[PDB]
Parts: sequence; structure tokens; C-alpha cells
Amino acid sequence: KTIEVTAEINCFMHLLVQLFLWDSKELEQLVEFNRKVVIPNLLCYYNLRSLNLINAKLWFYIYLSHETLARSSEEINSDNQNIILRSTMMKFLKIASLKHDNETKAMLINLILRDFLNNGEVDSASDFISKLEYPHTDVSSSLEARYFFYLSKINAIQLDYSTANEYIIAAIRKAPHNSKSLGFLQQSNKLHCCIQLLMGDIPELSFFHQSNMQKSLLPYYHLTKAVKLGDLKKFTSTITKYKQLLLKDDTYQLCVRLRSNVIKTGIRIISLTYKKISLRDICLKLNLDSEQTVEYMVSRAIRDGVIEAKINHEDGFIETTELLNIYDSEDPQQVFDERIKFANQLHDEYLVS
Amino acid sequence: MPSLAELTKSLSIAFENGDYAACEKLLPPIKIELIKNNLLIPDLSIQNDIYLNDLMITKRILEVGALASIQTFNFDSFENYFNQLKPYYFSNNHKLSESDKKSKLISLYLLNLLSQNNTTKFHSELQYLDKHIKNLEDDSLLSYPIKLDRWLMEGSYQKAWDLLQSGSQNISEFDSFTDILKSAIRDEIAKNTELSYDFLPLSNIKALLFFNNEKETEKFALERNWPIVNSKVYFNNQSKEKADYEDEMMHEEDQKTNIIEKAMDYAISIEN
Amino acid sequence: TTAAPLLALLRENQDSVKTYALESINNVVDQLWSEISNELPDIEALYDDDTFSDREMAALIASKVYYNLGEYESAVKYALAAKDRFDIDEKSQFVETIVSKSIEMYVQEASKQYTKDEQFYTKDIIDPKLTS
Repeated sequence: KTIEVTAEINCFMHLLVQLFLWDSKELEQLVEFNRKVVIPNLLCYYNLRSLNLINAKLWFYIYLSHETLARSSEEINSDNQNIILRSTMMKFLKIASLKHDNETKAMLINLILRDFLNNGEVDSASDFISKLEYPHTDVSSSLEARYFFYLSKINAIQLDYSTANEYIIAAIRKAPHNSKSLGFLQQSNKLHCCIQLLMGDIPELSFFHQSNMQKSLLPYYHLTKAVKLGDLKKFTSTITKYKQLLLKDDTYQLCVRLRSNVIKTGIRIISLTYKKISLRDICLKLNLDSEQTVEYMVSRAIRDGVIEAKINHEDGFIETTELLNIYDSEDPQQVFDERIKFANQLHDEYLVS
Repeated sequence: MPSLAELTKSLSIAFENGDYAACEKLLPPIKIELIKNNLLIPDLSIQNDIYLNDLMITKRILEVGALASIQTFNFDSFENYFNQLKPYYFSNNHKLSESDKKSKLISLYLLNLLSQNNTTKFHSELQYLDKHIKNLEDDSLLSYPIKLDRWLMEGSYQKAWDLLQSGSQNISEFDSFTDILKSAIRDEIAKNTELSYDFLPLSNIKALLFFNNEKETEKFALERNWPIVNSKVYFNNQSKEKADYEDEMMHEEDQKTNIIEKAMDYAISIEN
Repeated sequence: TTAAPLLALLRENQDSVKTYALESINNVVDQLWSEISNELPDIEALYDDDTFSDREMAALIASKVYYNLGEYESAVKYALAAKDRFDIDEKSQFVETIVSKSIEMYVQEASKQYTKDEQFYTKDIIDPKLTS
């Protein structure tokens, strides 16, 4: 009897993998059967061990085709299907343990998080961020990369550039397993490219030449040049032409958020310099940016932290310091504190292995 | 519109004829009569908005309530009605919930997110629809908040003042939001004013701030901390008076010391 | 989805709205708990109030909300307080875990209370709700 029930579970999983695009004809036609195998608490019935013979990536592929208004084809307009599925995945989390069975745990949080990013809010996001954090030694290389991929997207919205920058770099490391030389790598790459531009600029595409198609590469070159020259007119046009890409990613907001960095970058390029600075020379520079708002833009610059300078408008001359000299600003101290963390944290994990 | 002998129809007609004060009193007893029954929601049984006890009753009451809430000047009440209505349209239900009233309601929602002082929330709402770019350009009403946000993004104190004043809706019910918005801006410029100062004329500060009274400006110059002689504002330099400062709370060297000292004790514990 | 519709009505501030929002709230608390958390102050306030009519249902919701955060003892206080709408001859995975936590809590008070007097047990002198 026992052996036969485990076998029964292997056969349903197996069937469910087969009836997809992977190993069978077209995923959408097949979706209804794929859904029948999930649904009437046979997924439940699987609890002999944890979900790690079926994976979040798979549950993602069936559910997206069911429902997204572009593959469903506005089949229905309700997220009735996802609400039951999200609840059921939520119901799994409670009985899931974190200490030694977090194979099922991370995967379920991945599926739930994903749905918020697809359609939801950035408000409720905070709780899901905190819940997620669980060992990264339990999940596959493929699964780790996807976990980082989604986390990184979420962190970008909050404007935590730095955190996402680390997770993304770790995400795409090596390739002992697929979806880090495929289509998944290209999706990661686009999101990484965006995060570096957000920080300031990306000025290397060496890696990207070989791991992305030509169609991607052209828009990457156009963006980096616009931002480096500082020229707003080229940048705007780059968004205009590669409108189809920005829509595709489902994140037209990036365009709105980055554009502000470009005008900030332009004001920076020519630094603070001499002890008094002529209005005319600066006016010329600000004219490029916006030419009927010379005084307002320069005022905005100072408050913002683009520049720091001191102004008279009863003389109309700009006074500055020019600092290129880096005395201590807690800078050794900072190094030491960081190192004690770096050595201990690294040290313990390496020691367990 | 006009009564057929039912609560929604009486509310629609009452709104039309003014009587915004009457509508606020009435809205509570109408909500209560519904509240007891299986309503307040498009339901989980919906397949069409054609038949009753679904979306249509709930939407007509919501559209009228939001519009009423602005007239009456209840931002809070407004947040509740917005909170239902934005999900009706598209977030789990349909693709429509909203008619020709749509443009006005959405133009008010874009301004409400802007007015709470979040560019990020303004952007979040647009992404959620995935209908962003077409709606924002096509409707005239929508196009004033997007202009506003853009002008926020870029900088342009002067551009921002201009958009707000020159528009049609500012006269209408953007009016409500004007004071919140103005407050956001007036704090940004004051903090800029002390730090990039050193001297400035009274006439200059007036003009920047776009003040309509000479006397208001003088009240405001004193309020920030800036002491004044006539036709001039003077500052206590570059660290004061309505930055953070003129309110004395900061400046130290004991927190760093502590962290340094803890790091030693933690380092010691590992080595041995 | 969103619980923002349901919560909008809670803020209207009458008896009917409290009861409808409660009976809606019970069903999908667990998935949408995030949004509901911010209104957890209203729920606790309704708790030891009765200007409305929803008290034992309010305690019930609060338990469910607390649960999803990871504050088990906090949820346990309110699960008890839900009283007549909370029953231990009815089990879900949710029910199993807070009964478990309610025993732990009871264990803790009992260790301390035995050391203190060794006929603590001959009367109730500990929390009635737990004892029940």
C-alpha cells in the first residue's frame, strides 16, 4: 500500500510536467487538464514530503496561461483562480517549517510575491519581503536565481538600488544548470542593466554582448551614451523608439524615474570649481537642460544635493568651494566594522562546509 | 438621475440639484439599508453587471459619493470611496466600473496620491492598470496631474506654480488639494532659502515663493526664523532658521564612540 | 486582490458596517492580512468596547491577523476572547497551532505557580479561559 501511494504521487507529478509545452504540444490548449491535476486537493494529498519534485517555476507556467488577460485572452476578468491558489499556497506556509524543510517554504513565497508584482501594490509588499529570507543552501541554483530575480525587482520599486544590485549579481553567477544561459538570463540582464542606470550609470556591456541578442544590445548602447553625454534629447528618443521593450517589461515607470537622473547628471558634469563662479558660464550649462528656469533649476540643484553652493541674487554671482581632498569622515572606522562582519559571516558558513 | 422610488435614484437626483450637505447626511442611512443585505460588493457570483445585486448598484452610489466628498471638503471620506472604486474598475473585477465620470474621478486620484507627497505611489497606481499611457494622454482632465508630477520630477518651481494656477480644474475641485500641495512646496523653498542664502532681498523671497501679499511674506519671513529689516531678509548664515536649525536639536560625537567601543569587545570575544 | 473595499466600509462608522465588514473579513483574512494589519487598532478597540456590536467577531479576526504576522501569544489572547465563536472540537491547521500555543502558555504559568504554592491546582486562580 505505502509504496503504491508514493508511486501514485510520482505519476501525477510526471503527468503534470508532460502536458505542458515542455515535452508536449502547446501549453494553453492543455491548461485545463494541467489545472485538473492540481486542483481538487491532490496537491494537498502530496505531503509525503515537501514540494521539491514540483517547483514554483512550473506552477507559474500553468497559472499564467490560465489568467493574465493576454494569454487567457480576457477569458474571465477576475482573479478568482489566483485568489484560491494564493490562499492554498498561504495555507501551506503555516504548516511549513523553516529550519530543515524550507524547500517548500521559499517556493510558495515566490509564487505569492510574483502575483503582487504582476498586479497588486507596493504597500502590502513589505511583509512578504520579511517572510522570504530563509537559507539559500536548501534551494537549487536555478531556484536561487529566480528568487533573487523577483526580490531584486521588488527592491527596485522601493528604490533600494544597492540591495538588488547584490542579489542580481549573485543570481546570475556560473551555469551548472539551465535558465542562466537561456531566456531567463536575458530577463535578469535587462533588470540588472536598469538597476545600474538607476544608481548612476552602466558603462560596461562586455558580458552582455555574448549573453544577449542583437535586438537587446542596440537599446543598451543608446541608453548608456545618452546618460554619459548628459543629453536629454537622445535619452527621450531612446525611450520613444524602444517603447515596445519598456511596455513589454511592464514597467513604463522606469522611464519617468530615470529621466530625473539625466537632468541631475547634466548639472553635475561641470563641477563646483573656482571660488566665485560667473552666472553666464553656469547659465549656458543650465540653458541646455531648461532655459527659462535658470535660477529655479540651480536653486533645486542645491537643496537636492546635486551641488552645494552659496548664492547672492542681489549681486547675481555664485560662490563655491572645490573639494577633491578626502580627509577622514569616519572612513577607517567604517572599514573595521565592516571587516569584523565580513570575516565572521563568511567564516561560519565556510566552516560548516 | 430622478427617483423611481429607490435610494440610489433619490441620491443621484439629490446630488444634481446641489444639496451636498443633504447628500452627506443621507449617504449614511442608504449605506445601512444595503449593509444588512448581500451588497456593498460586485459579489463572487458576478458574470455580468446587467442584473441586479452586483456591480451596478454599488458603482452608481460610489461615483456620486466621491464627487460629493470633495464638495463637502472631507478628504478622509473620499479615501474610503476611492478605496472601493479603484478596485471595481480593474484589480480583480471587470475592466470597466466607470463611465464619463471616470476622467474626473481618476484626475482627482492622481492629484490625491501627489498631494500625500509620493511620486512613488503616483507611479505605482499607473503600473497597476496597465492602461497607463493611452489614458494619461487622451483625457484632458488626466493630463493636468501628469503635467504636475513631471514638473515635480524635473524641478521647476516656476513651471509647477504655473500649471497649477492656469488650469481649468484648479477652479473646480483641484481647489481642495491646492493648500496641501502649496504646503509641500513652501517647505521645500524655505529650506533651500536659508542654505543657499548669505543675503537676499525681501522682494526676491516674495517672488520666488510667489506671494500675493507683501505682508504675508513678512509674516512668513519671521515664521521661518529669518530676521528682517525693511526690503531685505537677512539670515544667520548657512545652518539655521527653517532648514533644520532655528529649532536647535542636533550636533554630537558620542554615538560613534560607543559603536567603536562595542566593536572592540566583539573582536576580543572571537579571537580568544 | 484587495481588502481595501472591505476596510473602506469599516471606516464609515456604524453598527451594520461593522458587522458586514467582520463577516467578510473572517473568510479571506489569512491571504489579505497585510492590509488588515493597519486596521488592527480599530479591531482591538472594538474588542473591549461595544459602541458597535461586533466584539467576539472582532477578537476572532484579530487572532487570525496576529497569527499570520508570527505573534502567536498575541493571537492566543484574542482567540480566547472570541469566546463562543471559537471551539476546540472543530479543527483546521490554524486551530491546531493556537491550541498548542495556548497549552505552552498554560505550562509556563503552571511551572511558576507550583513552585509558589503546591495546592495552586485545588482552585482556579489562573486565567479561566485557559483552564476551560
